[PDB]
Amino acid sequence: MASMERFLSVYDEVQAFLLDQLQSKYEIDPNRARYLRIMMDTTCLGGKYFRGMTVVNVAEGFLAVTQHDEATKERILHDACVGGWMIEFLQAHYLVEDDIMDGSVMRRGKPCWYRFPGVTTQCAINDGIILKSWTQIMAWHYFADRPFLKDLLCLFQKVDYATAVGQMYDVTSMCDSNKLDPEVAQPMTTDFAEFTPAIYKRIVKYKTTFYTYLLPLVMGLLVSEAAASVEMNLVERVAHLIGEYFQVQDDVMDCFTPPEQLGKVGTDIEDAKCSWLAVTFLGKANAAQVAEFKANYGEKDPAKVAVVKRLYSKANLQADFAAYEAEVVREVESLIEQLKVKSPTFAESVAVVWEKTHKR
Amino acid sequence: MASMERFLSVYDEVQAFLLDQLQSKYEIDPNRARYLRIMMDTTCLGGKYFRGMTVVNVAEGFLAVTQHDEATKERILHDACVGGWMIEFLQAHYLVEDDIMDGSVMRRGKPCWYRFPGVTTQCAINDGIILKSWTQIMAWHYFADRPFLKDLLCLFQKVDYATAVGQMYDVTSMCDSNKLDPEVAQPMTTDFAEFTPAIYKRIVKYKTTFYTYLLPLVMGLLVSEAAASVEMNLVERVAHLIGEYFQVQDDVMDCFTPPEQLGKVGTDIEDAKCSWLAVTFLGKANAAQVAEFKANYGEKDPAKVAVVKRLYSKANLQADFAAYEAEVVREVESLIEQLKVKSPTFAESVAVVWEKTHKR
Ligand SMILES: NC(=O)c1ccc(NC(=O)[C@@H]2CCCO2)cc1
Ligand SMILES: NC(=O)c1ccc(NC(=O)[C@@H]2CCCO2)cc1
Ligand SMILES: NC(=O)c1ccc(NC(=O)[C@@H]2CCCO2)cc1
Ligand SMILES: NC(=O)c1ccc(NC(=O)[C@@H]2CCCO2)cc1
Ligand SMILES: [Zn+2]
Ligand SMILES: [Zn+2]
Repeated sequence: MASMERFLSVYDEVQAFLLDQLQSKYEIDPNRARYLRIMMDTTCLGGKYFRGMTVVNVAEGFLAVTQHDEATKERILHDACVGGWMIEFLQAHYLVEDDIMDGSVMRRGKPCWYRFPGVTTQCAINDGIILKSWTQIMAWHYFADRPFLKDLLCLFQKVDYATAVGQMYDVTSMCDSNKLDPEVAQPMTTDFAEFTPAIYKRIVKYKTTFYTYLLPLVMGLLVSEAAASVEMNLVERVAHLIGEYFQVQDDVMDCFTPPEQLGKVGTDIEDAKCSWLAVTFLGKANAAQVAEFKANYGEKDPAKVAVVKRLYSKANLQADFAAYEAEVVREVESLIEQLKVKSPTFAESVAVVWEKTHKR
Repeated sequence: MASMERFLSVYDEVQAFLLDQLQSKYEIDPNRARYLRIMMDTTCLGGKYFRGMTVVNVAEGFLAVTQHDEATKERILHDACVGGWMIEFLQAHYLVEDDIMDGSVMRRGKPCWYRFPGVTTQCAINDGIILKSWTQIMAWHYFADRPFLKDLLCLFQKVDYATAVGQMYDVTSMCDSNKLDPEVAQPMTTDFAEFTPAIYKRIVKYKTTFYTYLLPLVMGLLVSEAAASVEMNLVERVAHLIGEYFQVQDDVMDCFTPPEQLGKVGTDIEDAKCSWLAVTFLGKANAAQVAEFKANYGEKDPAKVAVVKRLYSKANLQADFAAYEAEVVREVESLIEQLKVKSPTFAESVAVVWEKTHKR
């Protein structure tokens, strides 16, 4: 039994639990059960499952070094799978709602869930709500008698909140802070003064890193009852750093990876996003180049999108990416070394996370 | 110190806690804090606060009969206020998202939050997410060391999920069940076969009654450590029944209360909602009347809305409302009598809830 095979098997089991519960306790009818099954599948499956499988991988590294009865090892792996699904369903929730919020068209060779003919925004907003409620139902059912229930729910809660805060930072990142005002329609910045490395960092740290790196790592510790094998400030530092590095590749790919090759036509430029490319370009451009950027950024007009795309090529942003990458490698290695002091095993799992981020 | 005065004072305190936490732990800037303060105010204030004040009222009925130190009485009232705010913020969350989902224009003498100029749907979806995350932050902070933390979070979780399920039942109530299919755009029913008292009941029970009646009642018990003063199956039965009766008045008002007098132009007819009026009309109409209903319902065309409005008047729906009301009075009195066996005090609080629903 490979890890992935176990993880996918547990999806069937959770799906059955949730659907059967809807029938026995929520008076659901079969057609609505079927609608929700389809919703779940469509939104929760696809890709590599780095997030969920990280929880499994962390727990398996502790299983290798820790004495347990076989039935305990099974229970720990089952808990890691359920906790990894809780993170995948949280990712579903985000994606569903973010797609609606941003007017996205495609995700994973498919219409964004809201664009399905028999879905609509009216239903999809609520479907995304359901996705996140399911995470809670899973935790309370599978982890009812577990000693880590409280800590897990508290952590999940804090990660979710960070993530929502991050979405707000992301969707407001093209406005001037001093002009945010519910009463006044928001103009795009003209100075780009808030396109800085520190503001960019704040966006990415909240929007992505808590749920993509910190949560899978700490959930793997909690289901292993191993949170005292580690210095949590180290776990936070390394998660946030790897997560930022991940998002700097994403930002670079939103612009430069061909559309079918990426699965979604990129719109960061036309959305005036505070991307790594824009911030880094503004960090090195001359006066005439800054003025040229201001004249073209944040416009749906493809010819102006192409101008921004050109200034990024003239500016040799690959040099800055390589230099950033080399610093993140130093720093991530340093963190891993510090994590070995208390736990070689957990340090190794972090090393695997990093390899999966970097080499990919 | 009146109860309402205490309840409103605690809003200031929670608001300060949440905003200060955003600054000290989430790197928020002042303008974004201000945006979120405004959001909170706009979405969480207004009206009578029946839901939040029910928690306070239930706890005050137990305080009257239970021996405690003064500092305990204060702590219990403070917990009841915080728990009542958790319910008001859950109501905020619903309203924000439901308004977006349904394309509503007005709420409480104001544009629906999403329609504010500097809000937009792109931000308001996430703002509604934040509203519900705040409920959790409040519980974990104010109730950290409380014996009822677990039970409260579990109850809140189950109520939230019921409510989301209910929204799905509501938004799909004009489709035929056998034709729900994410792949196929959903036609309005032509037979109206699912406009029955039992299907109507299922909608209202999930969509409204768990969060509006069951949650405030059980939260008042939990913060009072009094959940063994009561037979919970009775609390459920009475909550669901009063809640349904509430929603049958709402349904009647969506059609018949003038727009400024109601605060929002009603659209149940044009939305083809499974309302009490439609179900009850179909329950007594003759053949020609049913055919006339089918020809006019669920159309934005005001002249057809007026036809439906006319058939409802010809059909003397007030007779059915009075008869329904008289049965609910019997049944609610019966429940209250049964609740007195274990708790006169809690039975009285239920009697007040009922008076506030019925007489109003
Ligand atoms: N077409 C869609 O609306 C849609 C496609 C994919 C996702 N999610 C994912 O890609 C990751 C992988 C599993 C968890 O979320 C969500 C929605
Ligand atoms: N790094 C940045 O995000 C940033 C820094 C400076 C500028 N603009 C200028 O350097 C000139 C001087 C006045 C007008 O534009 C814009 C952005
Ligand atoms: N204009 C709006 O968008 C808006 C107005 C009112 C509400 N909420 C309420 O009326 C109840 C009362 C407090 C909790 O929810 C939400 C939004
Ligand atoms: N109570 C209902 O919701 C309901 C029951 C019956 C009908 N239609 C009919 O009675 C005739 C007989 C065949 C065509 O229409 C519609 C609705
Ligand atoms: Zn987005
Ligand atoms: Zn609605």
